[PDB]
Amino acid sequence: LEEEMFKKRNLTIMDLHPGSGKTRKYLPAIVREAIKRRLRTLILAPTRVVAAEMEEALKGLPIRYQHTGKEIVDLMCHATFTMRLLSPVRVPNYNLIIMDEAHFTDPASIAARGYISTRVGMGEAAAIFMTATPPGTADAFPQSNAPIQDEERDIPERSWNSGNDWITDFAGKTVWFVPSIKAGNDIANCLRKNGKKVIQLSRKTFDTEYQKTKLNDWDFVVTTDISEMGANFKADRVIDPRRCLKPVILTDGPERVILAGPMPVTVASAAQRRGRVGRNPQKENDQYIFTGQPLNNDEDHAHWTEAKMLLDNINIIPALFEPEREKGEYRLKGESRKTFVELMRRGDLPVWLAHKVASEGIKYTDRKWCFDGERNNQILLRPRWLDARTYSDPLALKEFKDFAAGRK
Amino acid sequence: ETLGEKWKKRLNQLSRKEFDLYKKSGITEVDRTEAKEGLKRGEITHHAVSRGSAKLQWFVERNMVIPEGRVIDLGCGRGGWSYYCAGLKKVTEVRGYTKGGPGHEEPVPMSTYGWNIVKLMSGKDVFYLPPEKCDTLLCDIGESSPSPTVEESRTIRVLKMVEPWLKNNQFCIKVLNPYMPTVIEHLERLQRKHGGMLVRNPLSRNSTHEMYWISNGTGNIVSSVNMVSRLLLNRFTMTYRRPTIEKDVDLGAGTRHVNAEPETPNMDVIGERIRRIKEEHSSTWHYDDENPYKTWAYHGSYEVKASMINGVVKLLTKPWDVVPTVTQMAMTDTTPFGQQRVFKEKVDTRTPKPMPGTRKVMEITAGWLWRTLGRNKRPRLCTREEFTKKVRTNQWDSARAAVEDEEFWKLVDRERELHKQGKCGSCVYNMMRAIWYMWLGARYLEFEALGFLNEDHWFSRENSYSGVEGEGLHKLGYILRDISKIPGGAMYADDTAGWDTRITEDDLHNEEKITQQMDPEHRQLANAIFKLTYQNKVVKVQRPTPKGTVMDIISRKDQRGSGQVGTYGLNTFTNMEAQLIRQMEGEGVLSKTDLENPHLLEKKITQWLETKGVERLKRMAISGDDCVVKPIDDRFANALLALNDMGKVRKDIPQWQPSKGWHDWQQVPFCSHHFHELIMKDGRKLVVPCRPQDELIGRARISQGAGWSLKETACLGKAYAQMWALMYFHRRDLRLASNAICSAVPVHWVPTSRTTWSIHAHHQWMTTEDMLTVWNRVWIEDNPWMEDKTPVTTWEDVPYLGKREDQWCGSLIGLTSRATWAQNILTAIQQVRSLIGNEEFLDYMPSMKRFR
RNA sequence: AGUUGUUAGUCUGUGUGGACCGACAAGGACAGUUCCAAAUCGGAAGCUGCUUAACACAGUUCUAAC
Ligand SMILES: *OP(=O)(O)OP(=O)(O)OC[C@H]1O[C@@H](n2cnc3c(=O)[nH]c(N)nc32)[C@H](O)[C@@H]1O
Ligand SMILES: [Zn+2]
Ligand SMILES: [Zn+2]
Repeated sequence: LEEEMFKKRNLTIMDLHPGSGKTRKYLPAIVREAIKRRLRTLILAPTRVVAAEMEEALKGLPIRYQHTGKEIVDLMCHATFTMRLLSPVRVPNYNLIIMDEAHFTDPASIAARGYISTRVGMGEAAAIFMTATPPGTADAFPQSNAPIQDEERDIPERSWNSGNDWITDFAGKTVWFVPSIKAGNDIANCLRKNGKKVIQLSRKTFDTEYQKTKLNDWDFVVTTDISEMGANFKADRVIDPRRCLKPVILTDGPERVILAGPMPVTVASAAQRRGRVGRNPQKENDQYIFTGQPLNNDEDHAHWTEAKMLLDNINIIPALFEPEREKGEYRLKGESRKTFVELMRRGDLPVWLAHKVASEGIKYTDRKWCFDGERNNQILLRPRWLDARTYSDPLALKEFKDFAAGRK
Repeated sequence: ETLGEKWKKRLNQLSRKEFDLYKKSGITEVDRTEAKEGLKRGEITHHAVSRGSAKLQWFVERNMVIPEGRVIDLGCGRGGWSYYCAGLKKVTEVRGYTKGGPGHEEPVPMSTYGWNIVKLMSGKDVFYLPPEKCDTLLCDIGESSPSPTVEESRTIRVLKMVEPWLKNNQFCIKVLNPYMPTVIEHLERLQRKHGGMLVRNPLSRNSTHEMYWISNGTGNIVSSVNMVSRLLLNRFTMTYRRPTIEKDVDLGAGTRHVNAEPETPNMDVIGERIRRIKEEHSSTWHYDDENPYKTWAYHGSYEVKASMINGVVKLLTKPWDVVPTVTQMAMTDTTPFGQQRVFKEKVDTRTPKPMPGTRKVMEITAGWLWRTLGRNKRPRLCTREEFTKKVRTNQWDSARAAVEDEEFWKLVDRERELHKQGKCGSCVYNMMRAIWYMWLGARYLEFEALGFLNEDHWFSRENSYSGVEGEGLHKLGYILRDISKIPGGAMYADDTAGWDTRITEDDLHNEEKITQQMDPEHRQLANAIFKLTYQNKVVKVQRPTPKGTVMDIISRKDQRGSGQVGTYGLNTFTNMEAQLIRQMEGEGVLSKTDLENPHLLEKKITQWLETKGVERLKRMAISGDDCVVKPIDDRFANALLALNDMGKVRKDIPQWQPSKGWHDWQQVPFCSHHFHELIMKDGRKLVVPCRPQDELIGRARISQGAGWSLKETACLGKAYAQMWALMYFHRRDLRLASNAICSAVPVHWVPTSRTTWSIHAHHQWMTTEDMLTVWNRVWIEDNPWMEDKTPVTTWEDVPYLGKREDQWCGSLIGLTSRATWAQNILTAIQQVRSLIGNEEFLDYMPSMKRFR
């Protein structure tokens, strides 16, 4: 390991194509070195699942899994670091910061990257981003343990009365990406109708389905991008239609938040999707069926704006990641900022909405705006602003209704 | 109501300014200024008639549609598409149609590359045509109207007209209104009948929703249309973004002869190298067939993989944000797309074989010149430890590693004895660890055999009477002035378009004539290099296909590879001989008759050489392809016969218009600089280099060589500032900016990462000393044109360009933005220091009499 | 689609034009005492103690109204 990498004023994006021991081999040694160098260190993880994986891979070293107490190096989810930073408690001074999955899309993740970069620029930090796709990546077909046999084809969007045999005729397990649970249900119904054991995954069903996936019984697995992160398959083919959805802002007069329809995925997303296969040099049939060109200008998405809100409201003008800089207003005064943190943490409001509310200085209790919305500002309940996240799924609607009622 | 019609209405409901801006939100647009100028002037070559050329290039490049055989274009218009297509590998015959007439474009006859095979026909409406057998079809017919129904109907008529032409052939058809239902259905029926997809071209402005139906592609029409419409909607305001620019297309010149184009390679000579490459990647060696290589022989391909704005400078040079050139310099891309484009338009040519008289003349001249150049020095082999020194003292780091390694040296020895036998095993270079050892080794061998050209300064001004090797920027001015003192006509400095691509075989032979002076041991190796890796070259390049990037293997015989050691020496040599010949023709010693006859008597020419050669040589400054020549009389501005026949065509001027020569030597451009003369307080004169500052500013706002490392980017900024304080102090803006930067970075952050790659930069500013003393050393102490050696004491006797002169060279003085900047640089520095942290901070502002 | 600007003023260069010349300098810029420059004075000219023109032709001068 290049020991000079541990100098302050040094932030390095390292990488290792999926597996490779990036977590299985390198990370414990890195923490070992930092411990030997006696460095107060932080580790940032994208999601609870990845956190558990790192916990498994961190057997032996003292890590404050946010435990007993009085360690030196801590580990936590990225958004946790974001929120803890937002809360007015002086953030602990870590000398070194390791951050996994740095190509993540959570606004909290973007803001964490920005803050870490700025702290390095302050000259009192050392940063290590261990991800396979930086901002500025365009290599959607990067390295792999085994070469990936690509092919562009006619990936069907709905169920097909007949045809598309190349889909089912495979001798190997197929991992297929779908943009919504409903579409997954449809395609799974069709595949099972052809007598292929299938398995559908989603944001909620992942906990119950993942271990079943860890068994060897299944053959054809449909999923959304939840499987895009840390989901070991040992599959054979991937069908990645390069169609997806995302919560994007939309101005069109009233600036709002809309859950996008089917859409070509970002270059990095498609890269990760393709890399969800071909993680073993033993295998050969690393087939990848793509039917789209990755999106051109993701500059319209909203998580950039929300991350800007988080960074600006954070307690020197706050500045993003250099390569992500290409995408000081949203900062609010004391009481309004506290209200924003509250509405995010207590009311479970997604970041954009909470910032919009806190801009106008409505204290957490008041819910006048929840019905003061215009005629067209209705739902199928008239909030001052529209965000399909607040009413996309029935569970989301129920939670938002609870919040608007004052029950949350 | 489909989304497309929603957007159509919404657009209809806009106003002049709103529509005017909205049509240009976040789109690529090609610079058509220069082309407009050249066409208004009346040029015939190197110019896309319209913006159609780039538009079709965007498709052709991605292979979404591939011209082949006979190509028929309908609605050819001014004919951008036809001309662009003419210069492609498979294309054989191009016929373009249009109704022509009032309110309609007309073909503009030109003579860009491949013009000889283009037949454009006005006065013929495509609608009434007897569909002919087409190998490739192009159609760009569309008449937009505010009424969507009208566009839909026109589209329908178009599709009806163009159905009977698709007989299993590559095609691209414009579709103007794709968001009308009947249109969608007809497209779907045609797709089922033929296949192919529907695509949007980023060049097309926001004001329309056109797409193109193309042969090679699949997908879903409806969803794509919806995506386009959603994009446009999102782009109505979208906090409007300025449009990105790209460089226009070139189309060479001259007639295109297919039968003489492709090359037959000496497979016995390069076979071992090709075979070794194929063996090394024996998995992915897939011989392609979409290889666009006209004049380069092909060998196969194999799988392969794939600017940043320095913050420190950006924060301290705010006023230059609106400056178009400063931004333009930044938005240049080196992706495989760019490299392929450059290769297509620049290197895949073929220069005609010269007249025999020219060949004999050049032979004579080259012999004489080489004999002169060796009047005192004598070649020697180079040595390994010298190569070690050159590497160590300055891929640099890995290079040091490899040189200090051992196995590399054994590899070198083995390949070397192969060379002694007369074959070459890894001498292959790339047009940008084991294979990397091979590459570095080949460089080493070239250094060993041809390093004496540089290590011994064969071309120093003292030795070669014209070269300026080893002078550096601070002396080219003085050299130019001394030229200006010699009697004669005006001064000319003609830049040769793509010099490297313009080296015919005879030039290489002449350059090889130097082997008539080495010692057998050396001669064998030099012959090896010349005849195996210079006259038969093998190159790896990158190409993007609709699967990813792949390396392609090509080979050729001409066109010296620009990465090679000894390139500078040979370039200077060939340039010298060329200019000498041009002077000869100017003085009348050479005529057209002398060029024509296969055997012109050598006595006259040799006499002229041995009598006046050194004298003529002392009238030139030559550095690579850059030349400054002062002939005795202005007939030199007409000696274009020999120059063209040798194939060194000038840049940006018609092939027979006379040269245009300056008289004031402070205007003649040279190595991308001009030079100014200044008077100091004592009256002592200085000669300093000046270039339009915008280039300087942009080049110091680009943080290439560093992904993201503020500690690095700051040091690069400091390095740029010091170079500014050493070679450009006479520009006010530059001096202010430099002082600010130097006071805005820790006073012990030693810079690195060379600020320039020119050979004419000795890099006196990469030290860590105090500028003033080093400035004294550079310009006062060690300047031979400095009679009075009284050192300057403070940055106040240091001169300044005259106000109007500084303005004339791009300075921002006199404008309010600069004024406020000038006032508040103190806050700017404070902010940047804050960003940096707690390291020391000296203040260089009080050096100017504005901050005391 | 491509092709694309149009009219007014301003700003460059020329030409005609007696048509400007000096003195000074508020202020401005610049940071090298380095350049501009309103006012004011005087000179001259013209028609009678007031004016320093006027217009043209081209600028890839810009600014605005279709
Ligand atoms: O790209 P291009 O088609 O050359 O731009 P056009 O000027 O030709 O526009 C064609 C298309 O656009 C609409 N349009 C033109 N000019 C307009 C304007 O000033 N205001 C509005 N609202 N629309 C304008 C027109 O419908 C035409 O079909
Ligand atoms: Zn060799
Ligand atoms: Zn200049």
